[PDB]
Amino acid sequence: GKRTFDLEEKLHTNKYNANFVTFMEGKDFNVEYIQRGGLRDPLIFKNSDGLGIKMPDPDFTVNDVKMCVGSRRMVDVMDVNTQKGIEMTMAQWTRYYETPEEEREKLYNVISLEFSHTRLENMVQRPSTVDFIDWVDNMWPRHLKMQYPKVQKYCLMSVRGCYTDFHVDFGGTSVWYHIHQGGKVFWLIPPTAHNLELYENWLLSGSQGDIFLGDRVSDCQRIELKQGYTFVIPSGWIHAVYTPTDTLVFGGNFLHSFNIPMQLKIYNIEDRTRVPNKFRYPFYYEMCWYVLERYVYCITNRSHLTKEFQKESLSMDLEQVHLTHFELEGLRCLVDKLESLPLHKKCVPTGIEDEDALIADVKILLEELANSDPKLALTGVPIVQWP
Ligand SMILES: [Fe+2]
Repeated sequence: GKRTFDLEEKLHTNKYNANFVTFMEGKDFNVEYIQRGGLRDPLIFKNSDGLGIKMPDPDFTVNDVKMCVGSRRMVDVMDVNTQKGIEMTMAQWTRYYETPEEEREKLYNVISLEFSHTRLENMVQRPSTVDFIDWVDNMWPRHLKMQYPKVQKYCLMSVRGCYTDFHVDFGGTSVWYHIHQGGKVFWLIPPTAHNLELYENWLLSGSQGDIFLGDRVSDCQRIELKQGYTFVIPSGWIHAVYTPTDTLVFGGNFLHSFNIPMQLKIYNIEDRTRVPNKFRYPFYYEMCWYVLERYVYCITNRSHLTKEFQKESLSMDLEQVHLTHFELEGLRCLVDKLESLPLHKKCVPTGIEDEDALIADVKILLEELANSDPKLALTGVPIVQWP
């Protein structure tokens, strides 16, 4: 939007004083933290230290991006004055970023450039903790990485003045954010049963653009991200973003096993809200089956993939257990969800032999481990390791 309500007011009134964001040191961001909290709090690290992140040399610019992914390359740009207008490439767009503000004709924003394809990849690496819990590196069969939700690394490039209205990222994913150059202002809203309600009825009634959802909730936090900060958003959070100055950001969306109920909670919103099967998370329910099969294999040492995939996994490798309540309830959710899908679209992936045997093997594993000691679960390392 930015239509009816004064965004300018929303930016300076000092009233979105909620205290949701937790400030901490990257060293403190280990897997145990996740098992202890379930990545339920948005995090803001000021020093990239301790996070195991790697980013280009600070002077890196927009074209240094468009050189790498090269010009003539089509990019999904959109005029933040309505929607969609992806009629341009890196060539045509770096020629816009450097266009002095006043001359600047339209208002553009590029929030969806996922470069993992391009060389830039081994030039930009996310915090190692995220490499431990990510459902792609650790869940999806390795030899397949389209056929692997290529939605890990992203390059955000915004121009002073753009505003992305309130939304919850796709597939109930979490997201890490590193402002390389510039700054961003966020409006954080918690995925309270109540807020998620208001949020859906808002997506239905039209997202009016006349209502600033931030004012609709009892408490909301407007935070400011500076150059150097790393920002972690947990699944489900409803946020809105505004760019005070031309910025360059590097981040990515991931799924993990400690907040499954919320992730699914969001898919169903995306379902009821008839979201276009375009912006849907790639192979969602298919990733789910691999999740179960990894859990049942890492714990029961009973493989449920096919012989073929089993060989592939073994070849590549050669080149009791106490769960948190988070995973236990989460597994319970994947099981009920998958079981409630009409037979035709249960989206059983390709590497899985018998599905029902799996589900049965999980209902059994979910009852045997029903009593896990929260203390003992805190192993410091995810049980699903070695994709
Ligand atoms: Fe977002």
